Formats: sequence, C-alpha cells, structure tokens
Amino acid sequence: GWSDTAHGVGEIPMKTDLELDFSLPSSSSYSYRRKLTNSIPFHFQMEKQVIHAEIQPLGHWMDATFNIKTAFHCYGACQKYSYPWQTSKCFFEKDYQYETGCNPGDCPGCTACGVYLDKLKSVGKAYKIISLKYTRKVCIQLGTEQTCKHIDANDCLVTPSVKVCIVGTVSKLQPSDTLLFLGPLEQGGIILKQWCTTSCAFGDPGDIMSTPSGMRCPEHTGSFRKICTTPVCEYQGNTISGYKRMMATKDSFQSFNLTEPHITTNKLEWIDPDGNTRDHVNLVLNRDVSFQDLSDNPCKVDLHTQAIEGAWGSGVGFTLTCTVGLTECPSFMTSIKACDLAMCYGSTVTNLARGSNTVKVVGKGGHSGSSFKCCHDTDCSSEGLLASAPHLERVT
Amino acid sequence: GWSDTAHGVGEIPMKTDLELDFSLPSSSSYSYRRKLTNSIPFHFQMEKQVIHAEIQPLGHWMDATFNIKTAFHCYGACQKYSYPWQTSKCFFEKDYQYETGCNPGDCPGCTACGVYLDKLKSVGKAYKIISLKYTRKVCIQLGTEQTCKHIDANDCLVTPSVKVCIVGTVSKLQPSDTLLFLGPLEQGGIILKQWCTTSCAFGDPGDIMSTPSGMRCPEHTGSFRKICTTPVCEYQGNTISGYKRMMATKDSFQSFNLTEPHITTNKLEWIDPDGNTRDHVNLVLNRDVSFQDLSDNPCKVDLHTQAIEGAWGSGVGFTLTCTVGLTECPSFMTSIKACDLAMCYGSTVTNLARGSNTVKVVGKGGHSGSSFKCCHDTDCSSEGLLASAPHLERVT
Amino acid sequence: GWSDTAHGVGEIPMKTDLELDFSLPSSSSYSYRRKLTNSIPFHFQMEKQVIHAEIQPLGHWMDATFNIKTAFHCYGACQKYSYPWQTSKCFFEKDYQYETGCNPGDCPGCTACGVYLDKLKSVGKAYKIISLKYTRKVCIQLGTEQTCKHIDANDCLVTPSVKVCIVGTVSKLQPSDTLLFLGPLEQGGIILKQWCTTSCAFGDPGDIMSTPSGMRCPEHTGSFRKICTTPVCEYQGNTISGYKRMMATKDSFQSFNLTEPHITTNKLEWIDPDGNTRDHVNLVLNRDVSFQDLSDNPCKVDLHTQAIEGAWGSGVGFTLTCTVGLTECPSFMTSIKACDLAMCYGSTVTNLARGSNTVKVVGKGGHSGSSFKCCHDTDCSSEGLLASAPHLERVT
Ligand SMILES: *[C@@H]1O[C@H](CO)[C@@H](O[C@@H]2O[C@H](CO)[C@@H](O[C@@H]3O[C@H](CO[C@H]4O[C@H](CO)[C@@H](O)[C@H](O)[C@@H]4O)[C@@H](O)[C@H](O)[C@@H]3O)[C@H](O)[C@H]2NC(C)=O)[C@H](O)[C@H]1NC(C)=O
Ligand SMILES: *[C@@H]1O[C@H](CO)[C@@H](O[C@@H]2O[C@H](CO)[C@@H](O[C@@H]3O[C@H](CO[C@H]4O[C@H](CO)[C@@H](O)[C@H](O)[C@@H]4O)[C@@H](O)[C@H](O)[C@@H]3O)[C@H](O)[C@H]2NC(C)=O)[C@H](O)[C@H]1NC(C)=O
Ligand SMILES: *[C@@H]1O[C@H](CO)[C@@H](O[C@@H]2O[C@H](CO)[C@@H](O[C@@H]3O[C@H](CO[C@H]4O[C@H](CO)[C@@H](O)[C@H](O)[C@@H]4O)[C@@H](O)[C@H](O)[C@@H]3O)[C@H](O)[C@H]2NC(C)=O)[C@H](O)[C@H]1NC(C)=O
Repeated sequence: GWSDTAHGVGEIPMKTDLELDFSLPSSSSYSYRRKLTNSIPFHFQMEKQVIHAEIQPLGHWMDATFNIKTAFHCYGACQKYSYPWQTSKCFFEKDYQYETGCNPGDCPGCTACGVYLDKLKSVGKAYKIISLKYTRKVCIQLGTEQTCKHIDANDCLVTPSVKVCIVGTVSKLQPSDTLLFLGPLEQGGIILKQWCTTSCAFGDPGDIMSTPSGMRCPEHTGSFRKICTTPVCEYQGNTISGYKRMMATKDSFQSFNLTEPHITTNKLEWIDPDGNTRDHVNLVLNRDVSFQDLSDNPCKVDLHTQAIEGAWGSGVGFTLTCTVGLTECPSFMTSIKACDLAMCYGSTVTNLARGSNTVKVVGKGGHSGSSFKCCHDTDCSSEGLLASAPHLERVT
Repeated sequence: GWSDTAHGVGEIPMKTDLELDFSLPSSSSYSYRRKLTNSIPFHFQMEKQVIHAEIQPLGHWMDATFNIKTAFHCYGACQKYSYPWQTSKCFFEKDYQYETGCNPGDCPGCTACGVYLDKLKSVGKAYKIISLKYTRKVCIQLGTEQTCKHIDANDCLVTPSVKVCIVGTVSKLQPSDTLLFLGPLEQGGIILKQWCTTSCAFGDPGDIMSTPSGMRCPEHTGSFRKICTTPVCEYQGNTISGYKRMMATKDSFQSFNLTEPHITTNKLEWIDPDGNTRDHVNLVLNRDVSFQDLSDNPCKVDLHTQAIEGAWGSGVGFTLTCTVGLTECPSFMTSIKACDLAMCYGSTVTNLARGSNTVKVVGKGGHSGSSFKCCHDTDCSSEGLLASAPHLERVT
Repeated sequence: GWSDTAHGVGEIPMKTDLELDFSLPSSSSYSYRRKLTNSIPFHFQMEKQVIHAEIQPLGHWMDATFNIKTAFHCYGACQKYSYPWQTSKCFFEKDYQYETGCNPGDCPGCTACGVYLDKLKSVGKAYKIISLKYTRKVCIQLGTEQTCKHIDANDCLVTPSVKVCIVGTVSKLQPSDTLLFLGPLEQGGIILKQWCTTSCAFGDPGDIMSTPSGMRCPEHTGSFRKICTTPVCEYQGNTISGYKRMMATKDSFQSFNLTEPHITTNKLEWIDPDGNTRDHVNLVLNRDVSFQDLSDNPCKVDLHTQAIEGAWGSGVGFTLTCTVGLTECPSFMTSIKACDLAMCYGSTVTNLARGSNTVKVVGKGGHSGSSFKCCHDTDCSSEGLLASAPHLERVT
C-alpha cells in the first residue's frame, strides 16, 4: 500500500544527469554550481551540521573547604544554644547529649560536633544530556524553483528531480552524559560518565551543587567519635572536595568544544569544530519521468491530541496519545511526531486504516511551557498539551 | 584469490534497470511493486528491524525499609539466645560481648546490635546487555524466483540480479548496559549506566536483588557504636534504599520502549518503536550478464568443532576452536561463525589454505543448553560443544 | 568558492565503467582484478582495518590481602618507636595517644592501630582510551599509475578516475573506556566502564595501582575503634580487594580481542578479529572527462605554528594556534590538522581569506616528545611545539 516513511527515490541511473558522492566534515559547508544544458542554473548548498542537545540544567558545581568544629558548653541541653556553623549553607551535625570520665574541669553538659563547608566557590555549570539530534540545512535550486530543508542525520531530502541523502556515524556525545563547563560555553566543556545522581557524597563528582531552588548539599559518609580536658570531636571521612579530586586528574576526561553556541533553559545548540567527524553525502540529479519520489502519496491525515502522560525535561520522556484520522487512502504507513512551537522530540511509525486511529508517541525533552502537539510532516494538531514536571530531586 | 567476505556486487550502472536509495525508520516496513518489461512481476518487501539482545538475567530489584534494633540481655554470652531480626532475609549483626560504666540496673552480659531490612517489595526485573544485533527480513521476488533472508545492519543481500544493502548507525542501547523494567516488558525499561556489580552497598542502584538462587543482600558500609540505662546501638550510615534514591531523581535516566517483545532465559527480542532511528537502504536491479556477485566462489568448506573454552551468558564470551578443511580452491578468505540451534553469536575472518586449518571464534551469549558449532554461511559442524557457567557472583 | 573538504567526485553514471557496492568485515581484506578494455590492467586492494587508540598508561592493577595489627607498648609516646607494618608499600595508620579504664596489667602508653596490604601481586596492566581512529590501506592501480592511501572510516579516496568511499558505524570501544589486560596483549582485554579515578577506595575497580612513579595506594573509608587485657584495634570497612570483587563477577564485563597488536608509550595498535563489524565500501571507476574530483583546487597554503596550550596524553587535549597564509585563491575552505612525526591527532575546518589567517586546532593524544605541527593534507609547518604534561594524579 501507500507509505511516506521511505525518504528517497527510485531512479534509472542511465537517465541520471549528475551524481555526487563524497564525505564531508560535520563542521564544513559545501557549495556546487554547474549549468545544466537545455542554460539552466543549478545550485546545491549544504550548511554546517548543528547539534541539538535537550539538556537538564543542574546548576553550579561548587568547590569548598571541609571543616569540623567542637563546641562544649557546660549548660543544660544541646538544642538551647545553637552553634556558629549553623549559618553555613551546608553543615552536618551530631550531638552527644547526656552521656559519659569525660567532664573537663569546672563542669559538674553538651558536646556539639559540627562538620560544615565554607569558602564555597562556583567552579562551573553542569548539564545532563537528554537527547541528541544532528541536522544540516540544505538548499536546492533547479532553475527557478528552490527547495530548502533541515535534514536529520541518516535521512534524505527528495525534490521533484533531486535526491540528497546523508549517512553519518556522528555520535561523540551520548544521552545521559554530563557536561561541565568550567567557563563560558564558548570555551568548551568536559564529558563526565561518572557524576553523582542517586548517592551524592562529599568528594563525588558533582558533590556540591548550587541550583536555582537553593543549594544541594552532599552527605558525609564518615563516622563521628567523641574524644576524651574538654572533649574534641573527630571525623573519619573524606576531607577533599569532588572538584579538587577531579582537577588533580583532570586530563583523564573527554573534552568537547563548541562554536557559536546558543543556550536556552532546556536546550543547548552549537556546531562541533572537530573536523574529523565526517558523514557521507550523496546527491542524484535525474530529470527523467521515471524518477519517482518514493514518499509520494494522495493520502490525507487529520490530527488531534487526545491525552498526555509523563514529564518534560526528562530522559524518560512523555507519552502522547494522538487521534489520527485517515482519508483518501485505504491504508497509510507514516510517522506521527511530538512537536511544540520550537521543534519536535519524537516520532512513531504506525499503519493507519481508513477512519480514526489511536497512535502513541514518546517524546524526550521540552520545557514547562512546551505545548506538545501531534504532528505529521509539517501538519500538527490545533491544540497541544503540557507535561508534568520532572522528578530530579536528591533524597538527602 | 577467492573470497566471500565481501557481500555485494559489481555492476555497470548504464545496464541497471532500477535503483532505490532511501532512508527508512527502523520501526517501518517497506513495499515496492513495479512490472518489469520483457511482463515480469517484481516485489521487494523489507520488514521492521528486530533488536536481539543477549542478556544476563539479574532477578528482581527490591525496595526495603532500614531497621536497627538493640537487644540487651544480662544472661551469659551473646550466641546462646539468637535475636528477632535473624529471620529477616537480609540482616547485618555486630555483638559487643564481654566489654565495658555501661551496666544498667539489676545486671551485675550481651549487647546485641542488628541492622536488617524488611517490608521487602519487588520493584522490577533487571537485565545486563551482553551483545546487540539488529536484523531486518527482506524478500525479493523477480518473476518466479523468490529470495528471502534476514540481513544484519551494515550488511548486504546479493541475488542473481538484485543487491540490497543497509547502512545504519542504529545503536541507542550499548553492551553492558543495565535494563530495568518497573512493569511488564511491554511498558518499557530504563537504561542505567550505574548499576552496582563489584561493590553493592545499601543505597546503590541495584542494592537488594532477589535472584532465583535466593536473595542477594547489600553490604552496609556504615559504622557501629554502643551508646551508654540499657545500652542503645547506633549506626552511622545510609538509611535510604537504592530504589527510593532513584525514584526521587527518576527522570534523569534514559528510557527505551519495546513493541511486541519476546523473552527467553538469555535473550530479549523486540522492535524499537522510536521512528527517529533511520538506516540507509539501497537496492539495485541489474539483469546484465556483467552483474557479478562478489561473493561467488567454487570453494568448499568442511567444519569440525575442535574444542571450547570460556563461558555462556558472558560479555567476555567463549572461544571456539574450529577445524576447517578447504577443497576445490588454493586459498579462500571467509568468515567462520559460532552458532547454536537458535542463532549465531560471533564470527572470525581467516585466510584458508588447501587442506586443514585451525580457526578460533569468540562468541558472546548463549545459554546452559546451547551447543555451539562452527558454521560457514548456513553450513555448521555436525557436533557442538557446551560452554562453562558464567562467574556472576557477588563476593558479599 | 573553492573547497577541498569534500572528499569525493561528481560523475555521470551513464559514463561509469564499473561500480562496486558491498559490505566487508573490518577484519577482512579485499582484492579485485578485471581487465579494462581499450588491455588495461586494473587492481583494487583494500587491507584489514587498523584501530589506533591513544591511551593513557595506568600501570599494574594489584591484588592484595587486607591486614590489621595492633601494637600496644607501655613506653612513652607513639611516634618514638615505629611499627612493623610501616615497611609495607601501602599502609594506613591511626594512633590513640594519651587517652583513656583501658590500661592492661603492668602498665601504670601507646595503642598503635595499623591497616596494611601485603601479598601484593600484579594482576594486569590497565589503559584509559583517549581517542579512537579506524583506518584501512587502499591501493588502486589503473594501468601504469598506482595510488595508495590510508583512508579513515567514513572518508573517501579520490584518484583521477576512481572514487573509493567507506562508511562504517565501527565503534565498539569508546573514548575514556578503561582496558584491562590480565595477560599479554595478544590474549585480549576487558572493557570497564567503572574504574576508580577521582575517589579510589580499597575494593574499587582499580584500587591498588603500581605505576612507574611508584605505588598508588587506595584510601580506606572504614572507621577505626579502640577496644578495651591489652587493647585491640577494630576496623569496620571493606576487607576484600577490588580484583577479587571483579573476578567473582568477571563474566559481567565486555571483552575485546586483538590480533597482531603493537604498543608504544601512548598508543595501542591492533586489528579487531570480530568478523561481525562491517562497513560499507563503494568504488566507482569512471574515466570520462566529466568525472570531476570535488577536492580539486588551485589554492596554496602556508603553515606556521604560532603557539600551543594544553597537554599531551590527555582526553582534554591541547590547543594549537596556527598561522595559515592563503595565496592563489580569494577564499578556500579547508581542514588544518595537528600532527607530529608519527601521525595526526585533530583537525579544524575554517574559511580562509586572501593573506594571513589564525586557526586553532584541538588535538588529543601525543606524548612527551611529540612536536605538534600545523598540517594541511601532507604539508606541515617547519616547526612544532611541545605540550604540557597531563595532570593525572590521585589526590590521596
Ligand atoms: C576547547 O575546550 C577546552 C576545554 O573546554 C579548552 O581548554 C581550556 O583552555 C583554556 C584557555 O587556555 C584554559 O585556561 C587556561 O588555564 C591555564 C591554567 O589555569 C588553571 O590553573 C589555575 C591555577 O590553579 C586556576 O586558577 C585556573 O582556573 C585553571 O584551572 C592558564 O595559565 C591560562 O592562562 C588559561 O587561563 C583551560 O584550562 C582549558 N581547559 C582545561 C580543562 O584544561 C580549549 O581552549 C578549547 N579550545 C578551543 C579552540 O575552543
Ligand atoms: C514507554 O516507556 C516508558 C517507561 O518505561 C513508559 O512510561 C511509564 O508509563 C506508565 C503508564 O502511564 C507509568 O505508570 C503511571 O504511573 C503514574 C504514577 O505512578 C507512580 O507513583 C505511584 C505513587 O508513588 C507509584 O505507586 C507507582 O508505582 C508509580 O511509581 C500513575 O498515576 C499512572 O496511572 C500510571 O500507573 C509509568 O510511571 C511510566 N514510567 C516511568 C518510569 O515514568 C511509557 O508509558 C511507555 N510508552 C509506550 C507508548 O510504550
Ligand atoms: C579473547 O579474549 C579473551 C579475554 O581477553 C580470552 O579469554 C581468556 O582466555 C584464556 C586462555 O584460555 C583464559 O586463561 C585460561 O584460564 C583458565 C582458568 O584460570 C583462571 O583461574 C585460575 C585459578 O583461579 C587463575 O589462577 C587464573 O589466573 C585464571 O583467573 C585456565 O584453566 C586455562 O588453562 C587458561 O589459563 C582466560 O581466563 C580468558 N580470560 C577471561 C577473562 O576469562 C580469549 O582466549 C581470547 N580469544 C582469542 C581467540 O584471542
């Protein structure tokens, strides 16, 4: 039956006017100009590849000094007086109250132990990658008709007589990677496969995180001990911060650079300047009547967003229930996408029958204000649906 | 010399009857029907891509409550009486016996500390990915001759006059990834790059694991302390379970969905419903006498499984020593595979000489009952060999 | 304008003499011989793929036994006497001096605790992967003119009349992976995604590391306690070494084998014997005057290395400032590379104008003696620059 999922052409090579087959750096453009005989001008322009990363913003990674202080007062109870470290942003406290052999002179009590972090200094911003999308802008002008589109990696553009396909194993960054920028985005980031998430301890990568909703403080896994002169508190645990431990071995981690980067709340956009990342590009110009666009179809698709579940800004994603009506075709195998005002975040291939169908699409990314709509090609539903906030909370 | 490792054709494009070049979603089929002139019917059917993951079954991940109880009895010795927590599936015990200042009234002893987990609830099944294989079923009918085969990704099918090649960077899942299904497989899983393996502590991802051979209990890394009234036990360590720590930040991890999934002891089979994963498909129909199958060869290959070492169900794999006899050809460069009744798990390219050769193939996956045989194309040895059980034991 | 970044050709398929399109194992060669009519001999030889991994050498991973000893002497002070474990390569010490109820008989003192590791045995060498590069040697002989080059994956070779392109999702190993060889390289390695780097504790993968600059000892995160007869030291912490914990579950990790491997200080070179890794190969022989090499250009490029910053042997890399003069062309979009005597480590695509330009290239890898030069094609600067030593130190 009919289907538009195949993005490509059927051709007779004998009838092909021109074929291009080359490898191009991701960071390179390409321009080709030849006059086609009848003279007909012909222009093929491919732009630099653009990386689109849906990111979770993690805030500022913090450096700090580890401190422990004892406070022994002979007065009654431990809670009745408070202690100097309790003004710190992050402190962990243990109180040895009404226990014993340990009384210093003049005291016939409370022994307050306190570990806290001060000299807090931001060392860079961190982002966790939800999804990655690689696109290139391609413009084709055959005579007086121009066609421009943004082509995804491993996808093809089909015009009445030109087919342009890209194929590239471009994938240095991975989803759920953690990007750390010690400076402005322009100066590049560091990829960290290890970054604390479910069990952030002091000294872990990402231990102290200054977020917009306040500070996020690491647990101290060491053990306390009361020494018995006035008692002194002792802590057996990690003293050195996660930042200092990473910088000491910093050259162990993978960097990645960014040219002209643009950033929003949930998305990072740049061009990778590494000229070694190459994809394969194939262009075929074939003006014969037998040059068939494989995606041609007389089918019509009506879209309505039925329901939504799941979260925005999540590597788990959201699930979008679509009501897809099909007319003018007995069946039609196609792709239905989840898109908002900005762009799309996921697609599902279904086999549609005459009449109404129900189609569920899993999207990944988006923000609080994204109104995700069911989309086909450039046709989306009239209405969109907001998703739930993502669960990204330390348990502490 | 001769060689069948190249899966493809040499053609004259002028003599090509038809060429198809398109990108297709992994989750999409494709059908093409054109009448070839002489009329000759021609049908090209490509099916959805099927993901084959050799998995290590890890059992049920468990949620639990952390408990600590003290038991002080004045009677002699600590071992002589046992304690209530010792019926729990997972408990860790420390006994302060015959030590000191700490005696409560009426006692002129044993102080039993016990941390244990109860309210154990299964929260999902977990699997570690050994290997990944992406296949598509392709059927070609030129006139009255039909050819169907399952093509691996980045491989080609060659018929007397048709060449079909697939090229796809399809690889979202990675080997040694950990898949967690909070529900039935149908409802999808979560990818976890961090999952405890060599040092499972309480609070780690995968801390409490209910396996078929019984329970697998996490270590508690905290420290004990006897407080001195009857003595009270104190524990400085993580109280919150790994499950609760992950759910609190669940939206941080990558999901993956599965359509019509099928599961065995060591293998998970499904179709990825994400329509954004696209591979490149190229078909060439060329009926000219100069259309040469590059893998054509008059060579004959005899197979015998010599020995085996290594383990089934292991990402390290097993090594299969093959005795490969070659006749009717001076040399022959080919691929020798390790396959069982179900399918194949690895292949090795060698350069064979006239007579007997020894060829070692590394396979990954399989199960206890798999009888791995040396195979060439569809020809395998008569006899197979069982492999060793995999070493997948916590040290505890 | 002009550009040589596109490695490929523009052709008329009708005028094509011969086209090859096949998939080949990475571990396979290929040879094709046909006589071209006028007879003209034609030879196309493709060699096995070669993996080039820039590695950071980590030294010998060590197995050990965990020991704890108490030393109580009644004499004055703890420092005045030293203790037997202090000859061990790795020991961690805690001294309970001048504290209290605990005095054994004949003593009216010092209680020395000592945890140490002995029976140290090397269990294998470990390497962290900086970067990966996949190359194949390809030779083309059309009549009396031969052209040989080493082609990178996803790149094309262009001769006056032949175009050879490779496209392959070949990427089992990943950058910043950790390779462990329990034996000689020939016998294969194990990939470890978890390998301690910023917080190496006893029991972590890679806990005890014998490096050329001496030993690297793990921290012991447990807690000490003085028991009160002469006092006994107690340690609550992990007793079992990282090696023993991995071997107990060894079959959980991914292996990779190596044929004829060659190793230097900063680079590992081999051929992957897995015959399932396949890339796509396309050859086009087209001797028509319209067969245009897309990289043809009359431009000339002068090179001078301006400055360098960053480190050799680092997954973060070094930044190379190049002075690139352009003559004979108004503009020229090209690739400028960072290479030393051995090979290249990175490239940057720029748009050059008439006259002098400044171009910054990020390289990854190299060694202490590498003199990195700015390069274009096979033309490099006369002078090179040394980079800084990488920061790869445990904080301890
Ligand atoms: C591609 O990305 C790379 C990583 O994102 C970029 O590397 C960065 O390049 C900058 C610019 O040179 C370096 O900054 C330099 O730092 C050194 C040393 O300073 C360090 O030490 C002091 C003292 O402890 C400390 O206070 C600093 O904060 C630093 O930690 C200075 O001497 C220089 O003058 C300059 O400030 C970065 O260090 C470096 N990043 C890393 C991780 O090494 C690279 O430049 C990018 N290249 C391009 C072309 O975009
Ligand atoms: C693709 O895969 C995704 C992940 O595998 C799928 O996401 C899952 O979708 C189901 C169906 O809606 C969700 O189940 C819902 O859960 C919410 C909330 O329940 C949670 O909280 C309660 C209370 O704490 C707890 O008891 C539960 O166990 C849950 O933890 C309910 O309100 C709903 O009625 C429904 O039960 C899953 O939560 C969700 N998974 C995740 C990880 O979020 C997705 O549906 C798949 N899509 C397709 C098309 O296959
Ligand atoms: C591809 O790579 C694989 C991994 O690098 C290779 O697997 C290795 O193959 C060798 C050769 O057979 C095995 O060595 C064998 O070990 C067993 C058991 O010995 C173990 O136990 C003892 C006692 O505890 C201990 O002392 C040893 O050190 C071992 O830990 C012996 O019975 C055999 O005689 C032989 O020595 C390796 O064990 C195995 N590696 C792993 C991780 O299992 C594989 O051979 C490679 N194949 C090719 C074709 O290159």
